[PDB]
Amino acid sequence: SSVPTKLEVVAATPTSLLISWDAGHWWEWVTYYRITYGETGGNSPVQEFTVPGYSSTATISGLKPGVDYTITVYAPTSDYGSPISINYRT
Amino acid sequence: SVPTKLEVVAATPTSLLISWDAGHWWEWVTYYRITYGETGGNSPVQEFTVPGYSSTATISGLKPGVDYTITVYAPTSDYGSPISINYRT
Amino acid sequence: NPYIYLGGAILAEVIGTTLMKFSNGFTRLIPSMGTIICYCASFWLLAQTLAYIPTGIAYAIWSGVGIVLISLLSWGFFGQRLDLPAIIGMMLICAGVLIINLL
Amino acid sequence: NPYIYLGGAILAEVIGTTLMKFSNGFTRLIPSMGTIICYCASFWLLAQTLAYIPTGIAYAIWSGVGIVLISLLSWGFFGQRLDLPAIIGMMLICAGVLIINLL
Repeated sequence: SSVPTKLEVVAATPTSLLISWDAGHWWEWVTYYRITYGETGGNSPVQEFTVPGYSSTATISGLKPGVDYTITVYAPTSDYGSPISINYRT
Repeated sequence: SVPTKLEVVAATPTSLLISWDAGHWWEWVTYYRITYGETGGNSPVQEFTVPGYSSTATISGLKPGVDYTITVYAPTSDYGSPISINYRT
Repeated sequence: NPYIYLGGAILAEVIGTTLMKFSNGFTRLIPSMGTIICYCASFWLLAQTLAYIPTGIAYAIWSGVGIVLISLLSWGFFGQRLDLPAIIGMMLICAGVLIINLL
Repeated sequence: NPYIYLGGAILAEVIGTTLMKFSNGFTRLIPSMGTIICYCASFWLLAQTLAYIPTGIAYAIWSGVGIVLISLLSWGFFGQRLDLPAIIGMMLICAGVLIINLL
């Protein structure tokens, strides 16, 4: 019973990934989602960027092919719910 | 009052790098609009806008040998009359 | 006629303030959009009124009716009263506003 | 703590309105930027100080200290002194603030 839901990879690419999620109901829409992505066998930090809260899709570029990555989508605060995180191998 | 001293720094047969005195801090405007067209006018002219903190602007896509008229307008006519000059590439 | 645009700008700002309590620090989309729209509406109405109605009169009616409206909406959504000594101190400030405005 | 951020939003707003009077039709860059930063800060400051203090309670202290600092900064060094027998009304506003401030 939280935001967001259904974190899935729409389109893939050896260097890029297009992802989306269920932003929830209109009262559940936030003003900004921050997205965090990095190597799943983390040796180094997690690149994060924010995106306006009226969009449910986001594109990530500059990935190294063959490497498995972790992608997590957060909320402005922890009050909306726990962030959703998935894995994908480019 | 502003802008002031509109002159063409660099000049290529197809491009003109112009500059002006943007004023001085507490008299900086939000934006200037720069109009450049043929000195006679075949049918239209050309024009763009530049943020207020900038004092220079480049004008590309011109024809060699043609004399152009370049005018710079303040956001409103309250700052003074727009300054206009001429140049032949 | 301009007194009607004033009260509308008052109500618009009242609605904007009540919608801001719903925005959770501008972190909920739609309440945050509602506050921006309501304040832009009160901006446009107030600018149309100031061309006719004097400024000191506009603020006096604004602060008075505004204090009443958002206090009654703060009480109608998440009610409270004299959390600290005085509700009469609220209208006491309102009276202190009305003097240095009209007088 | 919450009344500190309320007074900070009051100060940020007053600075924004004064910079708007100095700026022309939102055309002078630096003061117009200042107004935007100030209104951005004030609205974010008031939003985060609204969850602690009641809305109508915050509305009064907001309007009160505002015009206090407005007439103060006006008479301060950008002219003005008019309606002089009304500083009592400023003391009224401060009185209404105190009976609602941490007492």
